[PDB]
This record gives sequence, C-alpha cells and structure tokens, in this order.
Amino acid sequence: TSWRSEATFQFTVERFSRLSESVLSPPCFVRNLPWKIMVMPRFQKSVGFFLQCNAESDSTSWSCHAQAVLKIINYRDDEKSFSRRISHLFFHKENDWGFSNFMAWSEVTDPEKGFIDDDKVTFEVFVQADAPHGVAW
Amino acid sequence: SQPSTSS
Repeated sequence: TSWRSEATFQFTVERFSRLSESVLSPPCFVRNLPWKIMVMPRFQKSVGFFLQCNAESDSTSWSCHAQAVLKIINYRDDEKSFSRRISHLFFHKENDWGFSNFMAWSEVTDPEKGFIDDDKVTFEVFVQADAPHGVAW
Repeated sequence: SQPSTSS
C-alpha cells in the first residue's frame, strides 16, 4: 500500500533534447507521502536530477529522512545505467535533493550511448524512507 | 558532483 517504506518508480521525459523548463513526474507514494522525480537542464551542459518529497503540502512541521538511488536508465544495457545514491532529511525548507550536475548533457543525449531513444530518457528512483514526523500525529 | 537541492 501507500504506507510502504520503500518503492521504485520511473519517469520518461519526452523531447528531452528540447528540454528548457524543469519537468515533474506524477507522484509515487511511500510512507504515505508523495514523492516525485524532478529533471531540468543546468549550466545543455548537464542534467539536473532531483528527488522531491511532500512539496505540495503547505505544512511546515513534517520531516522524513530517506536514502535513494537516482538512476538514468540505459535502454541498451542496464549495466551501463548511471546512478548516484543520496541520503537526506526532507522537510519544507528542503523538500528536494539530488544533483544539478548529475550527468553531462552531451553524454545523455548522445544517440550512441544508449540513454536516449526517440528523444526520450527514462529516470528511475529507488527510495527507502523512514517513518515521517509531523504528519500523521 | 556534490549533492544539494534544486534551489
């Protein structure tokens, strides 16, 4: 159920080469909170990749610590998928965490690397969050 | 690189 302590979800960004604004994925619930993948271009140059948590809530008392693995799927060989691990205490003043320079933009969009196809790039996140605080008293 | 928030 949504109370699950961990989960893995993906988000495929279309017309990736033309990305200009930051894109948001639908929500994935774990620990009963909405988690999303956030992608945006940073300086062409590099791919910004972040994990967002409970950002829609107007609450300022909640907090949830989690560890996750942020990965950019390589459709030609998952062994060549690039991923980085994170650990962070999520709360309103820091509802997202990740890397603004997660990968080189020219590399991810390289048709010969196997990360991009039909101008689509799939993002995956494996999050393992602890019980939250300041939410379900 | 080093991790942070999108902000």
